[PDB]
Amino acid sequence: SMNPPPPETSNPNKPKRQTNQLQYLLRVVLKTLWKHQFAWPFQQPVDAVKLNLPDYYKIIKTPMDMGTIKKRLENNYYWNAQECIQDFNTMFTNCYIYNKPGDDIVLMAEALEKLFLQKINELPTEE
Ligand SMILES: CNC(=O)c1cc(C(=O)NC2CC2)cn(Cc2ccccc2)c1=O
Repeated sequence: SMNPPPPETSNPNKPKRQTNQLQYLLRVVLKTLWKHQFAWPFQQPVDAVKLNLPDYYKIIKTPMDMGTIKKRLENNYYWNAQECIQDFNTMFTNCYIYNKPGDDIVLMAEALEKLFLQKINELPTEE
C-alpha cells in the first residue's frame, strides 16, 4: 500500500497575501473546527495504508484535510479567502464521496461543516 505526496503547503512561485478574511479563516474558522471532539480524522491527510483503504486515492483525486489547511494559513499560501473556503469544501465533499451516508465519519464531517457554515456566515468585509 502507498499514500500519495500530500497537497503542497509551500510554493514560492505562487503569489500570496495576508488579508483580514484569511486572518479570520485561521483565528476563528480553523480554530473552531480544530478543537472540536470530531476534528481528529480531518487533522492530517487520510493515511490509506494505516486505515486499510487501498481504494481511497482511486476515488479521491483532490485530497484535502485541516492539517494541510492549517499549514497553508500559517505559511500564508493563499491569495484570497475563496481558495481556503474551497479547501474546506473539498475536505467535506471528499468525505461524502468516499464514505456511506450515516457512517460515523460522515456524521463527524456534518458536525464540522455546520460549524464551518456558521463561522463563514460572518466572514468580515475586506479591509
Ligand atoms: C477523512 N476520513 C475518512 O474518510 C475515513 C474513512 C474511513 C473508512 O473506513 N471508510 C470506509 C468507506 C467506509 C475510516 N476513517 C477512520 C475513522 C475515523 C472516525 C470515525 C470512523 C472512522 C476515516 O477517517
